[PDB]
Amino acid sequence: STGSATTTPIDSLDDAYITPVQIGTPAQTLNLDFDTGSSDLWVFSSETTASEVDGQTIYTPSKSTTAKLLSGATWSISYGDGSSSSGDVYTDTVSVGGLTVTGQAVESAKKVSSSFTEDSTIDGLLGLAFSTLNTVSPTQQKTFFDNAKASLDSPVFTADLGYHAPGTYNFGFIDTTAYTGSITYTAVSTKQGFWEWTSTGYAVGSGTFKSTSIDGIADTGTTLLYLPATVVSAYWAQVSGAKSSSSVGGYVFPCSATLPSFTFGVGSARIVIPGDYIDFGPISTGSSSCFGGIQSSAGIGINIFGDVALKAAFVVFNGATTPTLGFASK
Repeated sequence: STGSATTTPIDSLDDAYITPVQIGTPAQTLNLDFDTGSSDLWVFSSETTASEVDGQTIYTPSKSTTAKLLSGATWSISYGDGSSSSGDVYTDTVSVGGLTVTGQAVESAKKVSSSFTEDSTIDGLLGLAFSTLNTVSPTQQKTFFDNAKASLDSPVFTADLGYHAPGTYNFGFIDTTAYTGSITYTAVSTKQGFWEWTSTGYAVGSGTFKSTSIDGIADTGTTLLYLPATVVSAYWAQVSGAKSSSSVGGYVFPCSATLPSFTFGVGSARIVIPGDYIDFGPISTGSSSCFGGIQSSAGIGINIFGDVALKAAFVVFNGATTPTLGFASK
């Protein structure tokens, strides 16, 4: 089997991407944030505290003839941005782009933090990291990908995120029309439960490439590119008037700037992030200070190849017995 679903930016900045997901019988379609940095499929639901729901579509398990309470199971998750959610668990039928899993753990939120409530466009998360990170207790649950894997034509999914445009998540096949040149594959460590890999270095604009190992994660659920402070300083040094602002919480730059590209290495290959991808617009409405898309990972404890980086590539998440990542230009 295979599946193929379109993923759509939630706003004009590509702050996140939503993908429609069918849950239950008859189908209840929710727009979920596919997150390769976490391993829980959780939804706004009929159980979510009413004051914490503001515009999201909810899953109502009592209206699904295939929903079953997973008795005694609870979940609770905290993300890198400080947000959180928790609740109880149902199993139900979940379909993505025509690919169906029966008996998927659907984690029903009883509580969500303010950032979730305030984002009316995201109805929940669908985690695509390794199932070792799943938070369900006392019986850890599998991701949608891990449950689909054995049925897929190939044990892979691919992320093809758009810049200010829709893109695609495919499951079980590699669309050879969706990228240019060849895919470069690179090793993955699953030791922290992430799609963790080592970039071979970087370049700023038309500058020379710096060969240096940068360990980090491929994380579709993180907006920005978070790299070591040395790398990030070298980037923003090429933008007149850019500075790190402790008040704003990262590098800002004059909105009048034209940003340089940023290149990262994948083995001997190179992925180029155009400068425009690094502009996250005014820090507050009408400001002439703009927020940068490349930020320091200092104090986060891991480098994160988030959407800014991934949207410049066609990315293969290879879930074979030995997982690997692939990157192609597009």
